[PDB]
Amino acid sequence: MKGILGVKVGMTRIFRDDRAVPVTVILAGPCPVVQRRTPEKDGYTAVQLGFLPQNPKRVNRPLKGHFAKAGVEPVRILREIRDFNPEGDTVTVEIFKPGERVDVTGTSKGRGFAGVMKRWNFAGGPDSHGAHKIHRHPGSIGNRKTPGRVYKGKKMAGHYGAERVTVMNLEVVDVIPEENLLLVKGAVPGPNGGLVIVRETKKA
Amino acid sequence: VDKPPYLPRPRPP
Amino acid sequence: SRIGRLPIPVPKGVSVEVAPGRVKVKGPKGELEVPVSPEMRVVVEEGVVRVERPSDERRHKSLHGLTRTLIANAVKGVSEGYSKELLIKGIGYRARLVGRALELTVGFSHPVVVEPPEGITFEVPEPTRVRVSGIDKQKVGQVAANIRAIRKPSAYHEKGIYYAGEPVRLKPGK
Amino acid sequence: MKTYVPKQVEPRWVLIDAEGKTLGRLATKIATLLRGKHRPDWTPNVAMGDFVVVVNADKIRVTGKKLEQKIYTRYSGYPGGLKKIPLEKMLATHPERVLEHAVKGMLPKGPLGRRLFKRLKVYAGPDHPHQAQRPEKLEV
Amino acid sequence: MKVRASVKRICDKCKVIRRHGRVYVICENPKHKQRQG
RNA sequence: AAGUCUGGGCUAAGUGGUAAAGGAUGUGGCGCCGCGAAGACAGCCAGCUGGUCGAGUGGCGCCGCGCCGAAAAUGAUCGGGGCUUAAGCCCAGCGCCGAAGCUGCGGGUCUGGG
RNA sequence: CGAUGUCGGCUCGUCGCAUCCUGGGGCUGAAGAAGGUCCCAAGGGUUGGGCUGUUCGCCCAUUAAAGCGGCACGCGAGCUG
RNA sequence: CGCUGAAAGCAUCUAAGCGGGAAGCCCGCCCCAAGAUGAGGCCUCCCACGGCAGCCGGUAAGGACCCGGGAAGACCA
Ligand SMILES: [Mg+2]
Ligand SMILES: [Mg+2]
Ligand SMILES: [Mg+2]
Ligand SMILES: [Mg+2]
Ligand SMILES: [Mg+2]
Ligand SMILES: [Mg+2]
Ligand SMILES: [Mg+2]
Ligand SMILES: [Mg+2]
Ligand SMILES: [Mg+2]
Ligand SMILES: [Mg+2]
Ligand SMILES: [Mg+2]
Ligand SMILES: [Mg+2]
Ligand SMILES: [Mg+2]
Ligand SMILES: [Mg+2]
Ligand SMILES: [Mg+2]
Ligand SMILES: [Mg+2]
Ligand SMILES: [Mg+2]
Ligand SMILES: [Mg+2]
Ligand SMILES: [Mg+2]
Ligand SMILES: [Mg+2]
Ligand SMILES: [Mg+2]
Ligand SMILES: [Mg+2]
Ligand SMILES: [Mg+2]
Ligand SMILES: [Mg+2]
Ligand SMILES: [Mg+2]
Ligand SMILES: [Mg+2]
Ligand SMILES: [Mg+2]
Ligand SMILES: [Mg+2]
Ligand SMILES: [Mg+2]
Ligand SMILES: [Mg+2]
Ligand SMILES: [Mg+2]
Ligand SMILES: [Mg+2]
Ligand SMILES: [Mg+2]
Ligand SMILES: [Mg+2]
Ligand SMILES: [Mg+2]
Ligand SMILES: [Mg+2]
Ligand SMILES: [Mg+2]
Ligand SMILES: [Mg+2]
Ligand SMILES: [Mg+2]
Ligand SMILES: [Mg+2]
Ligand SMILES: [Mg+2]
Ligand SMILES: [Mg+2]
Ligand SMILES: [Mg+2]
Ligand SMILES: [Mg+2]
Ligand SMILES: [Mg+2]
Ligand SMILES: [Mg+2]
Ligand SMILES: [Mg+2]
Ligand SMILES: [Mg+2]
Ligand SMILES: [Mg+2]
Ligand SMILES: [Mg+2]
Ligand SMILES: [Mg+2]
Ligand SMILES: [Mg+2]
Ligand SMILES: [Mg+2]
Ligand SMILES: [Mg+2]
Ligand SMILES: [Mg+2]
Ligand SMILES: [Mg+2]
Ligand SMILES: [Mg+2]
Ligand SMILES: [Mg+2]
Ligand SMILES: [Mg+2]
Ligand SMILES: [Mg+2]
Ligand SMILES: [Mg+2]
Ligand SMILES: [Mg+2]
Ligand SMILES: [Mg+2]
Ligand SMILES: [Mg+2]
Ligand SMILES: [Mg+2]
Ligand SMILES: [Mg+2]
Ligand SMILES: [Mg+2]
Ligand SMILES: [Mg+2]
Ligand SMILES: [Mg+2]
Ligand SMILES: [Mg+2]
Ligand SMILES: [Mg+2]
Ligand SMILES: [Mg+2]
Ligand SMILES: [Mg+2]
Ligand SMILES: [Mg+2]
Ligand SMILES: [Mg+2]
Ligand SMILES: [Mg+2]
Ligand SMILES: [Mg+2]
Ligand SMILES: [Mg+2]
Ligand SMILES: [Mg+2]
Ligand SMILES: [Mg+2]
Ligand SMILES: [Mg+2]
Ligand SMILES: [Mg+2]
Ligand SMILES: [Mg+2]
Ligand SMILES: [Mg+2]
Ligand SMILES: [Mg+2]
Ligand SMILES: [Mg+2]
Ligand SMILES: [Mg+2]
Ligand SMILES: [Mg+2]
Ligand SMILES: [Mg+2]
Ligand SMILES: [Mg+2]
Ligand SMILES: [Mg+2]
Ligand SMILES: [Mg+2]
Ligand SMILES: [Mg+2]
Ligand SMILES: [Mg+2]
Ligand SMILES: [Mg+2]
Ligand SMILES: [Mg+2]
Ligand SMILES: [Mg+2]
Ligand SMILES: [Mg+2]
Ligand SMILES: [Mg+2]
Ligand SMILES: [Mg+2]
Ligand SMILES: [Mg+2]
Ligand SMILES: [Mg+2]
Ligand SMILES: [Mg+2]
Ligand SMILES: [Mg+2]
Ligand SMILES: [Mg+2]
Ligand SMILES: [Mg+2]
Ligand SMILES: [Mg+2]
Ligand SMILES: [Mg+2]
Ligand SMILES: [Mg+2]
Ligand SMILES: [Mg+2]
Ligand SMILES: [Mg+2]
Ligand SMILES: [Mg+2]
Ligand SMILES: [Mg+2]
Ligand SMILES: [Mg+2]
Ligand SMILES: [Mg+2]
Ligand SMILES: [Mg+2]
Ligand SMILES: [Mg+2]
Ligand SMILES: [Mg+2]
Ligand SMILES: [Mg+2]
Ligand SMILES: [Mg+2]
Ligand SMILES: [Zn+2]
Repeated sequence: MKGILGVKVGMTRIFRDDRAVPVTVILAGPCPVVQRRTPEKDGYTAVQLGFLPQNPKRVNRPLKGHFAKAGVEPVRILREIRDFNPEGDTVTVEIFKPGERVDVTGTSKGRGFAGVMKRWNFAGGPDSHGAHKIHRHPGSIGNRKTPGRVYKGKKMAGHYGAERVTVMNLEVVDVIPEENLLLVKGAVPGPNGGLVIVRETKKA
Repeated sequence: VDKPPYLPRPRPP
Repeated sequence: SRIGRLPIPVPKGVSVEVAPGRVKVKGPKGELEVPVSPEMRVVVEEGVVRVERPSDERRHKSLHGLTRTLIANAVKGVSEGYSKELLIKGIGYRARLVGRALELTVGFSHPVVVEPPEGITFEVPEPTRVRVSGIDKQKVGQVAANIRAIRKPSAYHEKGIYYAGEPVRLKPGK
Repeated sequence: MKTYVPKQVEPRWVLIDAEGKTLGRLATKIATLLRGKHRPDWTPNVAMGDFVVVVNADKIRVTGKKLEQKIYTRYSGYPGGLKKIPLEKMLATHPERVLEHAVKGMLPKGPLGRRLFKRLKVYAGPDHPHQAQRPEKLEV
Repeated sequence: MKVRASVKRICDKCKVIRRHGRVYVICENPKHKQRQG
């Protein structure tokens, strides 16, 4: 397993073999390994990666310590990649070649308090023929005296989005190492400027 | 299946 | 009217060690461990092994014959050894060896490659005969069965993989 | 005269090797130790039972066909949220839970019985991390 | 396979076997194969 | 709360812990026939008879306890945990626990007799 | 009976399995393909219309299939009427 | 559906033992998750304060308040 941290920069399409292919551009590199988790010490295996450099004026003393023990300049984001242990002290985009499939994780756009139609694709109610103030309502939510209650997990209105989402098996269309750029085919969760994680795919 | 109502439709107070 | 008490001739020269819960039968073709009930007593006599049971109740009578045959099969295995033969009937159908492994051509869109497990050897005389040989009788019988399964005998045509000396029963077809 | 009531005393730590013992029949004894009903100054409303350490919980023994037929159950509160787990698999995945679940069901319900369960330390494998307390070996 | 509450010998070559807590009837004629249930 | 009590036996289904016609080489125990050291039954060697095998073998009925037959709707369960020469069932015992019943002690009322 | 709102539809499900499809099987009067019949299996799926208030049913065009039931004949402090 | 195999000289998937076998079951995938009071782990920072497992007084690492805001959001977060 291998992975890198990155920010989602935006979307476009490029042309390849007389085909328009939708892409999301990702600024991935460069990520210094700042800590390594070991089976002897941590009970599992992963690499703590750093991303984006940080104004030392904002780095508190416990954080300062952590970076210093790794001989690493202050970084904005710390995140682990599981079962990944790179030989180098720095992870860059070059760990991906064009043609590989990857899994991208982000924080989905937040819809705030969402209705049951947006959130769960409910049909809602009729818009004429007598419908009385229930056009976007969920209808019945249960039975009667048996069971006399509502199931846990009952789909209802509530917050929606701003949540971890991983879309899987995306084609790497291109990589531009001199600019720390990844071009992945299709869509990636979250807004432009959002932090994403690019891992080698688990699909076969 | 159609069976006879056992209550009248509610009239106003 | 009895198996367990009938004694087991032991050819010169195979050894039959006895441990609690098992017997070890070494011979000219290899070794084999026979797991044996603690309730049964094995006996090593001159050129003969006997198995004795404690009571004459159901479980004991049953374990008896079993144990004797189990050990007798181990003896014959390390001396004579065991083997089963397969006949391959059907026009397109043929077998061949590729190294140690067996390659079946039995009418699929591919050929089937069977790998020999430890203690099992494959032989192909004619391309229509297969010999499964080994010192373990249950293992030879098993692997043999496995091979036959790949393309069982048809019900309407003399076609497929057959046991040596297996009768060809067929049904009419329209 | 009024009945003697004990002031707080030091609890006895105890070691038990579960290997080869019948699940339920061992569980009974552990519960008794936990309740402290072997002590002549027993009192129903205080924790004055022993601390019981058990090792080789994976080598607990069971009669009949219960390895594949005894079924542990868990309800999640969700629709269809009833999980069924056989003895065989419970031992394969979390073997100490087997003995734990047995003893827990034989302790009183309520605040006290929950405390008594906490004084039960069960381990798979012959080693236990309680050298400091030096528990007295018990033959049961 | 026939699955019945009354499993019986159908012909002289039928054999009443009992395996795994269930009464079967195995035989040379495949039509006679029975399991109780 | 009081026996992991004692002795004999059965059951291997968790039967016990939810049911019927009927079905079954389940298991244990009785009973009655048939055949057989003049060689039966099973297998190998022939034509219901013969050859070596050298023991039993085939059938009917009854009793105890079990097996199937046995599909329903929110989450399961013999009250639970858990129980298999029992913590199940049948037979015979000894001891204990157990109610506001009975006893001991103290008291109150009414009634009867002093 | 000092009130437990009653058919059908809509919305939202969830369970059962005596399984409509899909998966795995045995038998077939199973040549092949396609069926029949029984067994295992409840993971998912189980279309859009014409008529009628209809549930149901018939019909059109399809479909892998167009399953049958329980949940106060599920669901009117959710809507319809 | 078998392999080996007695009880029961044969036979038998079974009584010892071993295989093969489902969109189902367990894992695997994705998301939540240590109030998992059984409250876990690792890295790093502060630290031995003054007065009579307690109280009071000021601090340390840090945190909050306040403000500019935000594809975060009803308020809160
Ligand atoms: Mg781990
Ligand atoms: Mg690794
Ligand atoms: Mg809106
Ligand atoms: Mg909307
Ligand atoms: Mg949505
Ligand atoms: Mg709508
Ligand atoms: Mg609609
Ligand atoms: Mg609409
Ligand atoms: Mg209106
Ligand atoms: Mg209105
Ligand atoms: Mg309106
Ligand atoms: Mg509504
Ligand atoms: Mg209502
Ligand atoms: Mg309820
Ligand atoms: Mg949120
Ligand atoms: Mg693809
Ligand atoms: Mg992240
Ligand atoms: Mg009517
Ligand atoms: Mg003998
Ligand atoms: Mg034999
Ligand atoms: Mg014909
Ligand atoms: Mg025991
Ligand atoms: Mg014990
Ligand atoms: Mg004790
Ligand atoms: Mg045991
Ligand atoms: Mg078992
Ligand atoms: Mg529910
Ligand atoms: Mg579920
Ligand atoms: Mg259910
Ligand atoms: Mg209680
Ligand atoms: Mg049938
Ligand atoms: Mg019949
Ligand atoms: Mg007959
Ligand atoms: Mg038989
Ligand atoms: Mg089976
Ligand atoms: Mg047969
Ligand atoms: Mg006893
Ligand atoms: Mg049963
Ligand atoms: Mg039971
Ligand atoms: Mg039962
Ligand atoms: Mg009956
Ligand atoms: Mg009987
Ligand atoms: Mg003869
Ligand atoms: Mg049953
Ligand atoms: Mg039921
Ligand atoms: Mg009902
Ligand atoms: Mg009771
Ligand atoms: Mg007894
Ligand atoms: Mg009284
Ligand atoms: Mg008195
Ligand atoms: Mg007087
Ligand atoms: Mg009324
Ligand atoms: Mg009222
Ligand atoms: Mg009311
Ligand atoms: Mg009503
Ligand atoms: Mg009401
Ligand atoms: Mg509606
Ligand atoms: Mg409508
Ligand atoms: Mg509508
Ligand atoms: Mg439901
Ligand atoms: Mg329904
Ligand atoms: Mg079924
Ligand atoms: Mg039916
Ligand atoms: Mg239909
Ligand atoms: Mg099918
Ligand atoms: Mg099917
Ligand atoms: Mg079919
Ligand atoms: Mg035909
Ligand atoms: Mg076939
Ligand atoms: Mg035909
Ligand atoms: Mg039928
Ligand atoms: Mg079929
Ligand atoms: Mg039918
Ligand atoms: Mg039917
Ligand atoms: Mg299903
Ligand atoms: Mg379900
Ligand atoms: Mg359903
Ligand atoms: Mg329609
Ligand atoms: Mg219509
Ligand atoms: Mg019209
Ligand atoms: Mg109309
Ligand atoms: Mg209609
Ligand atoms: Mg109808
Ligand atoms: Mg009609
Ligand atoms: Mg079809
Ligand atoms: Mg229709
Ligand atoms: Mg219909
Ligand atoms: Mg129908
Ligand atoms: Mg039905
Ligand atoms: Mg339905
Ligand atoms: Mg209903
Ligand atoms: Mg009704
Ligand atoms: Mg209805
Ligand atoms: Mg209704
Ligand atoms: Mg309905
Ligand atoms: Mg309904
Ligand atoms: Mg209602
Ligand atoms: Mg209304
Ligand atoms: Mg209505
Ligand atoms: Mg109401
Ligand atoms: Mg066969
Ligand atoms: Mg055989
Ligand atoms: Mg077995
Ligand atoms: Mg058995
Ligand atoms: Mg198997
Ligand atoms: Mg096979
Ligand atoms: Mg699939
Ligand atoms: Mg968390
Ligand atoms: Mg997380
Ligand atoms: Mg915590
Ligand atoms: Mg956490
Ligand atoms: Mg913590
Ligand atoms: Mg850990
Ligand atoms: Mg100092
Ligand atoms: Mg200081
Ligand atoms: Mg001081
Ligand atoms: Mg400060
Ligand atoms: Mg927002
Ligand atoms: Mg704001
Ligand atoms: Mg605020
Ligand atoms: Zn027959």
